[PDB]
Formats: sequence, structure tokens, C-alpha cells
Amino acid sequence: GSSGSSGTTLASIGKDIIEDADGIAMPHQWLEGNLPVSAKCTVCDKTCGSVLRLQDWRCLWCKAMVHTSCKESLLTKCSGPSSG
Ligand SMILES: [Zn+2]
Ligand SMILES: [Zn+2]
Repeated sequence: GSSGSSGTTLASIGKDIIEDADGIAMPHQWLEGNLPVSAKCTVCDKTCGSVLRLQDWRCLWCKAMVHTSCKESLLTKCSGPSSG
């Protein structure tokens, strides 16, 4: 006859810094509509501007206007709302 058992461990986690130390990648903040009168697509280079449609999307950080379809087409990454 011989037996035994024991073990007690605990841990508390939840918040984790989603920032790196090499070159964090920041997406583009697409804002439905809100396009200027002289708007322009940065993917296809076509006349844009949703006067009474408020559809066209445009980044607020890099300030890049793109179409709904062209959006997915865009590959380049964003820099951010501010760095220096
Ligand atoms: Zn952007
Ligand atoms: Zn476009």
C-alpha cells in the first residue's frame, strides 16, 4: 500500500501590453463618409466625396480617402495619429 497526491497553483492575468519594441503595426482608422468636396482615392485615384451619401471612407491619422471596395485593396500600413 502506497499512494499520494498534492498540487496547488494560482495566477491572475487579463491586461497585456499589445505593444512591441521593433515596429508596432497600426491599422487605418476608417471613418464612414466625412469626405471633402475635393476628395480623392489613394488606391485607384478616382474622384471621391459623399456629399449626401456619407459612405466613402477616409483615415483620420494618415488622412487617406479610399472607396469601400478599394479599401480592402489597400495594403500599405498606417503610421498613426501622432509620433513625434
Ligand atoms: Zn491611415
Ligand atoms: Zn477607389
